[PDB]
Amino acid sequence: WLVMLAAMWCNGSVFGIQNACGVLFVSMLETFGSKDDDKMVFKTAWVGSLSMGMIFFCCPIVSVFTDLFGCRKTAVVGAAVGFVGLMSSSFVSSIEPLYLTYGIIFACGCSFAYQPSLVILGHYFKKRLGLVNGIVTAGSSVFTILLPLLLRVLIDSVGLFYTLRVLCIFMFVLFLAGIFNFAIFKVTAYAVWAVGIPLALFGYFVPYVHLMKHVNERFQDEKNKEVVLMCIGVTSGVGRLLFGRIADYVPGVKKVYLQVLSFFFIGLMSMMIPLCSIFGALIAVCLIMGLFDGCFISIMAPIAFELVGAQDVSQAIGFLLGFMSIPMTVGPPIAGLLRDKLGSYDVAFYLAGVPPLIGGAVLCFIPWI
Repeated sequence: WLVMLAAMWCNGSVFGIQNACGVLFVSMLETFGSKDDDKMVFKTAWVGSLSMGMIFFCCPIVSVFTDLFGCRKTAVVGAAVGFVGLMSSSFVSSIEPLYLTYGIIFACGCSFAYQPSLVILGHYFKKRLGLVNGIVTAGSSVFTILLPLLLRVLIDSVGLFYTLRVLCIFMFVLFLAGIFNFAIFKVTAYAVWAVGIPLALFGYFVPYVHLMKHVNERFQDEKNKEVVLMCIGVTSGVGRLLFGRIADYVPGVKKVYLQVLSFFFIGLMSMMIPLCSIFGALIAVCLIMGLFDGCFISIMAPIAFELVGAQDVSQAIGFLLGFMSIPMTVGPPIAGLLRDKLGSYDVAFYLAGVPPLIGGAVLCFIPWI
């Protein structure tokens, strides 16, 4: 009757695996090496990009499915289909079949499982949900911290296919645990916000999938390479807690000024990613980037709440997560193409840090009306 552990496991599994796709990326490059094509980064990044894009895209679909097929049934069938897709992802001997079995089937299963966790909390003990949300966000963040060490030890101990075999247990734990009208876009503020946010999300997912390859090709002498994910996760959680507790200090629609500040710092800090000369500098870059990422994710909701009204928060956020699918599945493949054409990720990260600046330039007009 206490869904705290299930919600913590649900959000941790659906996002911790995706946020730790960088080690999966370099593992796929290692296990699929072939000199017949030099654009292997472009093809391989597409798997994780499509996984994230299909997870974010199916949010209105799973919303309308759960709204009329029950939370329990939809959650359990989504966990089952994600588990069977992830299990089938280990029975693959190439890269092109991994598009469907991981970036489509596993992604749609994860999207079908994650969303009902959000709805099931609305009707159980509808009094102290602030602390409930804080605790579940902290648990998801600590799971996202603890996951990449497990991923790396699984990889270098047993391989990649067996690693995907093992992560089905988390999907098995989630298996055990538990009208999209377009009329909201006629308000100008939500329209400009929901066209500027995906434009600012182009370079967001580039480091989450390509950074591990960057530190592998530049810091092979580094003894512990996953400290980046540790720092990014701990600062993400610190940002979530800090901007769930304090960020309501500023009133009105002006919360996006905190959002544009986060986008400006993450853009400039991604610009500073190739400028690093020592590993500690890159680590600090990751701390500030993760803190502002946690800020962004934590304050993702209140601007929507104050813009589209209280009655359309879930539906508007469903559309906005739907529109965020394109930058996730378009950005990092462009970075891979740039790396393949150039030979390094410095220009790739340089260009990936740019569309946060355009997003910062375009969300500044939100407080106008």
